[PDB]
Amino acid sequence: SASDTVFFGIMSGLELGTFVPGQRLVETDLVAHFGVGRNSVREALQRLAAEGIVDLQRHRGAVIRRLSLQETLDVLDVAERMTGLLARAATRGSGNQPQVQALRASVQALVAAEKAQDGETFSNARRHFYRTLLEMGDNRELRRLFPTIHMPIVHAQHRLASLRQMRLDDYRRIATAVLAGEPDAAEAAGAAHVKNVRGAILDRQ
Repeated sequence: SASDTVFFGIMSGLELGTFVPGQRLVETDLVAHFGVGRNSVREALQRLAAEGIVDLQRHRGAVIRRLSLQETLDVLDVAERMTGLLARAATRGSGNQPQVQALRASVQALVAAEKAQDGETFSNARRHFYRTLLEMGDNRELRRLFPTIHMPIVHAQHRLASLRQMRLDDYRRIATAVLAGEPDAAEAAGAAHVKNVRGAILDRQ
């Protein structure tokens, strides 16, 4: 839908660095930028407010949220458990050859992007990795919570681009645990990643 292109565009842009925490969004700027109409912007903004990404303002506008430290830690608390469950559930597809091939391919692309120090392609291969994990588990409840898992504000505000070496290793451990098919070790590997992110953020303080 036209609404989706703004909804996912702002979330991907936050990760890519084209939108930032604290940014003021103007309805007409979003219409011109995404090439969609007012109703679709409004709807996308409503959905983004629903997900905790923006605060709606007067005159059809919005501000991308910045989180306090406590708010970040609270988000990571949920992301830890939900990423854990994403990996855990994906073990249901460990014998599905095409999905395994997709998962292995997504990992190769992460490794190549990390080496080339390319934030854009790394972010895109990251998204692909997560989506493959999602398709593998086929958990309808995770599908509906999926955006939380990505932590777009945390990514941006806490400069997760600078933690790419650690994150890649984490994603490799997730893949390896998922593909081995054992749910408990998969869950632990998914949760491990978020624990590392929390550790890095707290270490700066």
